[PDB]
Amino acid sequence: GRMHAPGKGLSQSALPYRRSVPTWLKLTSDDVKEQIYKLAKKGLTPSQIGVILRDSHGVAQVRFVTGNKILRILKSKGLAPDLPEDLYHLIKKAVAVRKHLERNRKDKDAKFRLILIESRIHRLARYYKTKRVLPPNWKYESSTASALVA
Amino acid sequence: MPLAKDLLHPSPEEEKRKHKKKRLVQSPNSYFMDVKCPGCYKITTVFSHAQTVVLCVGCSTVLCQPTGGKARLTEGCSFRRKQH
Amino acid sequence: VRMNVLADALKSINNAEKRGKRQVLIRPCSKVIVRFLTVMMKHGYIGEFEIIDDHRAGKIVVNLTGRLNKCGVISPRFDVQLKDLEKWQNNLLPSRQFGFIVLTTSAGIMDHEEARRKHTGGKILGFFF
Amino acid sequence: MGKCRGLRTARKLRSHRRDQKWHDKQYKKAHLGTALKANPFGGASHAKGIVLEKVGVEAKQPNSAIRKCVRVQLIKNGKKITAFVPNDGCLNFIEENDEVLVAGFGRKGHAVGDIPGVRFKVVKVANVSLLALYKGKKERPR
RNA sequence: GCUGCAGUUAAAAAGCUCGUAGUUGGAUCUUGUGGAGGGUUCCCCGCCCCUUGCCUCUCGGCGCCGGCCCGAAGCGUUUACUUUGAAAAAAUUAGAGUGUUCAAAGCAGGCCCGAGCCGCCUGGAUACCGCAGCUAGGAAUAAUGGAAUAGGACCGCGGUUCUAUUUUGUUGGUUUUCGGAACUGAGGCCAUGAUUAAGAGGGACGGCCGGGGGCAUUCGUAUUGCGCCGCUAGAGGUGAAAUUCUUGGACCGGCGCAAGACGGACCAGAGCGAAAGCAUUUGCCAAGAAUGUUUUCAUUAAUCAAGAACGAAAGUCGGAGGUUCGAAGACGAUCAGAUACCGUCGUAGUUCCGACCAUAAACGAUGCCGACUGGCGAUGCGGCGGCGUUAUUCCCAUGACCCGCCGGGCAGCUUCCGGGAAACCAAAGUCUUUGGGUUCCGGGGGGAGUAUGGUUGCAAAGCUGAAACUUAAAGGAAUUGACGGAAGGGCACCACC
Repeated sequence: GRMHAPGKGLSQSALPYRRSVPTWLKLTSDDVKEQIYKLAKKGLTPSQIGVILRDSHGVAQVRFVTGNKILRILKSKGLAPDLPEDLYHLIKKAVAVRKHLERNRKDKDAKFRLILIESRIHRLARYYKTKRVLPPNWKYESSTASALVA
Repeated sequence: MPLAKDLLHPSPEEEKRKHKKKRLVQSPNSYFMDVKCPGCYKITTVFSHAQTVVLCVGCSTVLCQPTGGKARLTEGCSFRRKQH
Repeated sequence: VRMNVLADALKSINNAEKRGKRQVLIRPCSKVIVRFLTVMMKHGYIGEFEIIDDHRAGKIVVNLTGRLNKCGVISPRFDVQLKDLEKWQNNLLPSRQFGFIVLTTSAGIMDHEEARRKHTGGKILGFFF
Repeated sequence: MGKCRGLRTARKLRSHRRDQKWHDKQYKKAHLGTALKANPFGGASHAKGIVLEKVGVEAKQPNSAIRKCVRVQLIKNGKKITAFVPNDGCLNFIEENDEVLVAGFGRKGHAVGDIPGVRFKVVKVANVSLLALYKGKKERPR
């Protein structure tokens, strides 16, 4: 199951077989696009974007009112970020850990957990960088972690 | 198990009370709802597990509340599914 | 993980037949499992079977009888060259008279008895009897 | 079971077996050759020596007897081996400071029967067998 | 022990986790009809769109009546696999033929005629030859391939540049033309190009949960010491004693203060943590599991040489502290002896801060990941459903109790699931009907974790690790006896009172 904990668990989303509209709805493909573009200005990232549509607007999902994903729509403009938010959130966490570690050198538990989250960055990086989604010279270090999260 | 039981055609909710990814076809256990209370006279549509505060444009500015699952509504009826 | 799908499949229908059952549920439905069970149905060891459809990969349900004694998998997949054949079938079958080693060839998936008449070797998958 | 069954795992099989074969007792003696160096034989079936002097060797319990062996130095190594003498009165047909021919018991490394410390026996005194000396179809050539 | 072994207790899973190499890895991209070969549909030509994908042609044949048609020429993105050919010294081996007197062998030999035939007939096969390389057919299986910041299609045109040497009979000066090649713009034509989201993983989001960790802070009683007050003779301790303590007074009772240590009862086959481990208050700092979700990414995974973090107690080095307990040591008893068990005193240590040390019955003596296969009642956490009591503000905020359902977690009970030598175990099950993936490790008992060299450490030692020689038993589970300064009953003047 879990990749750095021993646990096992199910909580996965389950989609219906259907996939019409379904009937009840509005905002033709085009309407949904301009509704999205406004949100990305405000710093709402693709995961947040689909949530804020699904909770309060008439969409089931933005993959059955468009022929594309949420991210590809943003990418066609050129307004997509230069690294995926997934990678960003890993790096975002580990800097605060390193701050706490400098403030407290006797928190061996934090030091331990850092080894996991550190190694999990490098594995993820080796997906993107082989697929030509990152430069083949980019590496993860303390210095590059500081600058890239800011 | 009686060790001979059917699995082709299940009971409407005595063999569809199971976990949603242990059913023959995967179904959600969630639904939408068409609302329109008074605090905000508009036909709003909202998902059952809100996950975030749904805002109002009327006198009120809150409609929901995200808890650990479904979402606690408020003093405004407005209910439907519809169909799904 | 679920490295090999076919290998996890047969053990269910093997276990189920022993206890005394006649309906099962096997997932996640590979095309390879379909053509296997087609050959196994012709000879008469199982009955008609229903493929449920999902977008994920499907699920299959089978109707079976006590005629089956055991179907096993042989993994990893070795080659046969129609002189290696006699050595394989001796070890894996209760008798010369019946039992059916299955394999895949460029002429499709079939029993060993058919492959010998087409002069086709290939990769072995499992067996049954 | 409990081990790899890959299709490209020929290396991981043939290197494992080559290591775990050395834990066998038999194999480890044959191929190191420490057998040859330690033995008073060169691996030869027999060997030849010259008598040093008769001895009496006590038996291991329950049995009690005196077993009348010899002790011998070898021609080609100069090291010493303690060797049993067979049937009754055959001790007399071995005389001190002559040559003899030795041979293993028939257990190929280990001391046999109730006699300890002996791993060798004696077959010919001087081109004449213990049999023909014992039975009386030959006589001492001296 | 690849086919084909074993690791709970018999020899045996690294203390634990991370991690590169290595090995292994989800689903998904075409079916019917006449003729021919075989049944009663089904397995060489074609047909629906495809059918050995195409063209373009031009040179050397086949045609039919200048004109037209179809074989050979480039090939279908690349491999493994499989099938057919080629090419493989003899002897040996398998094996055909042959009456060696039969045989082991050997390669021979057999026929008709008085010689008068001047001769006749016949053999000296065939198979096999790991690989790798060479050749041709198949297209299932397993890898690999393409247009998503567009270029595929057509003589579509422009802009720009280079070049080919043929012909006007030939040879020279010039210029276009034709062919090849290279580069640029704007426009048509494509159904104009994205498989799903694994009861795989990662990531976001929401409300919670826990003696999880770090830092700060707060509190309780006891113990010991000190001061003061009161009464008077013994007090400690043991099986029985004694050392020891005591009229400058102990022990005991009362009151206040100080020091250090420590978190009772509550506290449980309960919870959290990778393991080692983790219980007074309150706050701060970062972290994590489970559950909920019609959110996001789209195979990003599994297990692991190298290498890396953490790792009880004791011990070592440098500082602080030192109540309590206490190796060492000094005494008192018990004992023939008593360097012990027991009593008194007591150093190191025990505590904290900073460096080392890497080991334990670090034990569930039981690798990790995945699938399938009985029943029943509970408990901790989240979510959902419900005839009701119950809290408050009088009334569906969310609290407590009751009933049921769905996840994942610590466990239990039950049996001809099945297994095991048995003890036992829903896993140690799905194993002679043996193959899901992968790491580590074992080979009779001693010698020996010794010898030796390497490496790490200040020290203590840790890791890595033989042989000579010796021996027929060592060891596991279970059963019957005997025995017990084991437990429960009963009995005797050869037992006691």
